[PDB]
Amino acid sequence: SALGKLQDVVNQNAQALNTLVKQLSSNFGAISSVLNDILSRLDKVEAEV
Amino acid sequence: ASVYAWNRKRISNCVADYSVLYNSASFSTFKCYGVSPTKLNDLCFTNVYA
Repeated sequence: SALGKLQDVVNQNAQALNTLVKQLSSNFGAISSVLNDILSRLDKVEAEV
Repeated sequence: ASVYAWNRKRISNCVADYSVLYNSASFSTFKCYGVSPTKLNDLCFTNVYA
């Protein structure tokens, strides 16, 4: 319980990185979260949106 | 069959060449809602039903 500050800072940085790397799984209204899965099924005009 | 008693045929374990089906101009309505008519030949499918 003496090194709580450094561990807290490290945990905050790690959780921020984890959230930033997990936000890639969202769709935001798209049909998939992977750009390769969208470019391999749709055309240029329709996938643009 | 009728529209209220439509028959569904299971299409599985076969090679599907949608390019020949798309090149045929005998079809009057061909609209895809989740895929493209040109990317069908470069994509696999788990289960196809008509």
